[PDB]
Amino acid sequence: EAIIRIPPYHYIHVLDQNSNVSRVEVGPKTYIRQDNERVLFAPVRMV
Amino acid sequence: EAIIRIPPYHYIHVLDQNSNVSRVEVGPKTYIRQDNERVLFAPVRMV
Repeated sequence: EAIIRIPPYHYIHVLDQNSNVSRVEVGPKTYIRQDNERVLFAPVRMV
Repeated sequence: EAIIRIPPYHYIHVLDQNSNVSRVEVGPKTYIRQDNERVLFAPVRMV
């Protein structure tokens, strides 16, 4: 799904394959993905 | 295909459905599409 969808103190790495500048998107928000913010992993808690 | 693929004096309209700012991409180039530059029509010549 083009919509990435984050719990509150969660964050995911977006693979900007225009630059592969993988950057943490500190949540939470309804971040929207073009294929320039490609998500890598899951909403796993990361205690 | 995520790769749009243009002949020389050709151009296509990219539907940025983050904004639907449909803009002509005057060719030619190996333009790459996230779903923020959605192609609309074909490489038809447009004399």
